[PDB]
Amino acid sequence: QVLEGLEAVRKRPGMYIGSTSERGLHHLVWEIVDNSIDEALAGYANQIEVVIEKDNWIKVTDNGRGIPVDIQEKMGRPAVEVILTSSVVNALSQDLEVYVHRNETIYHQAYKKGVPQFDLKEVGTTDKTGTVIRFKADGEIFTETTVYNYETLQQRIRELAFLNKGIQITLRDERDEENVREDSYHYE
Ligand SMILES: Nc1nc2ccccc2[nH]1
Ligand SMILES: [Mg+2]
Repeated sequence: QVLEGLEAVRKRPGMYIGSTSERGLHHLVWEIVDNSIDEALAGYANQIEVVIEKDNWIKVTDNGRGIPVDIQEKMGRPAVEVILTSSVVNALSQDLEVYVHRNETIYHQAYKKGVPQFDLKEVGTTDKTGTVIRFKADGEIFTETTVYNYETLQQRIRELAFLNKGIQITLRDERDEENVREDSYHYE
């Protein structure tokens, strides 16, 4: 059960993500980015964008197939809900949002500490496929710092692009609207 899983992750977060230090905070980004890379290596995505948003929200966008939304056999819930309510990133985020572009439709769900706040809802239409995940790390868990280091993200994003040639991976810092930094990596 999903609620018992959320309890277990939040009780011993370091056993899942290594630590709750600044290292563990950045690990949240890598968990999400690794899923986008998996989708690229499977043959379905080639562009990943990581944005550090105002108040240290992280937004990760990919142009994969979109996390499936079909009503699943096990849970009787949309697949995306099942997948995200078992995500360690969701459990350790005070807030998380997903937008799935799939079936020419945009689907949205939001969560707090892993708990869905409402049922998956159709919010719009689209001519693309892919997934947007936005999350705010839980300061109750990450007690040292919740502020991302641009250089730390940049170094690993550049490395990921070099290791997975053909994937365009972009990093953008929007925390200061007057001074926005972007680096874009695409190895050939
Ligand atoms: N593309 C993608 N990104 C994801 C993030 C969390 C769970 C599944 C995912 N699939
Ligand atoms: Mg994964």
